[PDB]
Amino acid sequence: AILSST
Amino acid sequence: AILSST
Amino acid sequence: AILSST
Amino acid sequence: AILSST
Repeated sequence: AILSST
Repeated sequence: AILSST
Repeated sequence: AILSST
Repeated sequence: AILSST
């Protein structure tokens, strides 16, 4: 899985 | 912004 | 699944 | 904006 918080 | 890929 | 919150 | 693909 990929999680990106920006 | 949040991006989730599962 | 793909979830994009912007 | 929210985009969900499942």
